[PDB]
Amino acid sequence: ADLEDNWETLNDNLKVIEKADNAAQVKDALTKMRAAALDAQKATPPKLEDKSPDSPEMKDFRHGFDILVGQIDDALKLANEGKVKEAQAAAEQLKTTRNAYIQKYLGSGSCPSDKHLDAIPILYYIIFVIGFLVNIVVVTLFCCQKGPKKVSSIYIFNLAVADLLLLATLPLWATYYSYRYDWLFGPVMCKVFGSFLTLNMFASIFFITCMSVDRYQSVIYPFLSQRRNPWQASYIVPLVWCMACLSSLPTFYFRDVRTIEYLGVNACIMAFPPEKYAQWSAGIALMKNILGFIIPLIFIATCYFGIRKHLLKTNSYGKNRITRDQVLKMAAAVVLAFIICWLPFHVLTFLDALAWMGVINSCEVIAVIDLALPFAILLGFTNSCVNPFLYCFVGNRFQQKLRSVFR
Ligand SMILES: COc1ccc2c(c1OCc1ccccc1)C[C@@H](C(=O)O)N(C(=O)C(c1ccccc1)c1ccccc1)C2
Ligand SMILES: CCCCCCCC/C=C\CCCCCCCC(=O)OC[C@H](O)CO
Ligand SMILES: CCCCCCCC/C=C\CCCCCCCC(=O)OC[C@H](O)CO
Ligand SMILES: CCCCCCCC/C=C\CCCCCCCC(=O)O
Repeated sequence: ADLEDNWETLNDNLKVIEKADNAAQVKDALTKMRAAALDAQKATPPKLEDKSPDSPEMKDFRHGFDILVGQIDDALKLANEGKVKEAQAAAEQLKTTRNAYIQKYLGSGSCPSDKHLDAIPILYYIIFVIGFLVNIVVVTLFCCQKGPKKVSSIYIFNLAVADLLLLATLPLWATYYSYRYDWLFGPVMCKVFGSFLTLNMFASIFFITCMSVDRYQSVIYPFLSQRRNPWQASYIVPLVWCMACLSSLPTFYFRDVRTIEYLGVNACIMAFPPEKYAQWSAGIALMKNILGFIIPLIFIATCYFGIRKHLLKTNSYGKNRITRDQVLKMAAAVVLAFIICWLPFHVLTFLDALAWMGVINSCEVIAVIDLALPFAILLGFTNSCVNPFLYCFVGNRFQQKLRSVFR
């Protein structure tokens, strides 16, 4: 007897019609749908409870269900005439109006691309070249290297390739933003380069974790080169890319171009099943926090504080303090650079999830989330500019200062 419940009754009876053999089954399902549509018509949308009954938005709201009942009656006519297949075809027209509802009222849409800043496209390209240069230096340095590479370098290389490949998609999103969320590259490049981003970004976050584990292993076990298993890197590297691949599978199944009518543009969005669009957006958002921040941060944090106590356990010399503090400074940078770059995006992601769940119905809050999302998304890309400084460039100084305190 609620708007959310009235739409579940409708989309559930839509399925009954699609799998039916006689017109009596269709007639029965359509009868329930007509009652739900009329009842839903008497349900103010929760996100705009403030708006008065006669506001033009509540006029278009109740009107959407008049179009719906009109289609439900046209199908009932065919079903009463024993035209089961004709009625089923008419029910396809209902999914078209149901799609119009979830865009207009369900989610962020009820509160436009006309919040466009010229800065974002400028900033996105700035990070692109800056990141592509520092990361093309990381890989090229390996050519000029003069020493024995530890398994750590394997993670440095894979971290840079992922950073380069995800940074390589920044021009797509800068142009996508400059054209007010109107995808021009085609429907295949939205599903492809949309998942390709999520793929390399999970890989980037998963390899950052491998680095924090390896460095924690380096402090607790000084003889780690011999202590290692030669095959471990041969197993860990494939495993990371596969975990990143599995983590981005939802993007590949759903990421596709869909036409936003009221905006008149072709957007590259997550095309969830409309009958469960809110539940997926909330669920997928929460898996972004867990797999992409919570679980990762549990490793970096544990590895850091595990390094911190070990260094505090060895000695207390006044000079060795300098060598041990520089290691703590370098271990404290990866953990801080990760939360500074990623905590903004994931907080907004969690809040957006609380919106799809119905907790945050404030439009002023949802507007702030939408206005701050492109900047938070940029800090995520920025950690790809900070990774070269955190590992590669300070990689020679890390190994040396452990061999000093382990003399
Ligand atoms: C056609 O668009 C887009 C398709 C797919 C994606 C995005 C996108 O939006 C991009 C966009 C930017 C600017 C303007 C318009 C769009 C952005 C982002 C997201 O969930 O929302 N995303 C990501 O994998 C995340 C992410 C989060 C957790 C763990 C791994 C990856 C991401 C966040 C921040 C920085 C990089 C990656 C895929
Ligand atoms: C933008 C800045 C806002 C800051 C918000 C950060 C959000 C992440 C929260 C915690 C991650 C770190 C976990 C901290 C847990 C402390 C563990 C600890 O203190 O361990 C002591 C050690 O064991 C001695 O014996
Ligand atoms: C290896 C371990 C990996 C762990 C894997 C992480 C996956 C995410 C886990 C839990 C989130 C569950 C979210 C599902 C619930 C979605 C919200 C919902 O259904 O409710 C919507 C709302 O009620 C309508 O108004
Ligand atoms: C970045 C900050 C992250 C905050 C931690 C939140 C972690 C959430 C983890 C699992 C979500 C649990 C289930 C989600 C709510 C149940 C669905 C519902 O209530 O309808």
